[PDB]
Amino acid sequence: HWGYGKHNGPEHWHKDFPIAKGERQSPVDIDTHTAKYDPSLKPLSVSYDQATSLRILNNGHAFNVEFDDSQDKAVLKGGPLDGTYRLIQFHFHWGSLDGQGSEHTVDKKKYAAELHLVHWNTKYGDFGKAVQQPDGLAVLGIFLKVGSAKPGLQKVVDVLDSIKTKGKSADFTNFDPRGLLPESLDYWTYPGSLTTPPLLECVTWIVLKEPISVSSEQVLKFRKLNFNGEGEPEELMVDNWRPAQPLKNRQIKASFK
Ligand SMILES: COC(=O)/C=C/C(=O)N[C@@H](Cc1ccc(O)c(Cl)c1)C(=O)O
Ligand SMILES: [Zn+2]
Repeated sequence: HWGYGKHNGPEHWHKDFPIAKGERQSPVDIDTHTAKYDPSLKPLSVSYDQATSLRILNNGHAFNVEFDDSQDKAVLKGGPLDGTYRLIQFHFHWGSLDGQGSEHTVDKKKYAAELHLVHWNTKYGDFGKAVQQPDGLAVLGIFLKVGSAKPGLQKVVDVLDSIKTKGKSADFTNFDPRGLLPESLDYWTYPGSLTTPPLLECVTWIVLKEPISVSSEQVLKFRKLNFNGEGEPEELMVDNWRPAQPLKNRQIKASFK
């Protein structure tokens, strides 16, 4: 199936998923000097105090930390959003080297990694229904640069040994995603898509201006994971990012000057 190798990577996705070449695909390059400051953009509301993490899973493309989304416990509101969006899962994209790994780019700059906190619009009842709507998902994207260690990330790093191969999962309760946020909630926003197949065009992207710093030792542990399942030949899980797609008929708004 689809992946990030020479023969099944993003260049090939359009064959099974023709929407790959569609009107609002993600990620994109964020040209900071073309983004329009929009003073009518309300502040982002991130309410994660009652967040309930359940499990961590290696799905063969990345690892997902999954949350109980059966109630309004961890939600995104405000900013460009109408209504309430519940946190369902977060995961990362990263590189084989510190100089690549992010999906979005800022003035063509690639970051070492990118975090995606995925939320769905409660008005649609469940994640599966939400992805069929143009405003079904809100994804908060955070860049990672390599520098000082992120303490709130270490609990994630430590459990990776236990989910090394595709299909492995582990218990992962009492994790607080607030430890993954930068100081500022200043952001860019644009209409886009899932960055993995089926690449559905259902996402309001909210990309934070300020990256978080993680240590080289922390990202190094991401790179020890495997794309392959247990017993299969070993392919390191690295460079699991889709490159920037054409902006086309879209505008990027900024919450700040
Ligand atoms: C930007 O974030 C994303 O691209 C998030 C992608 C994502 O959450 N994908 C799912 C799989 C999935 C399951 C049911 C469905 O109807 C579809 Cl369309 C996908 C996953 O990784 O578990
Ligand atoms: Zn992602």
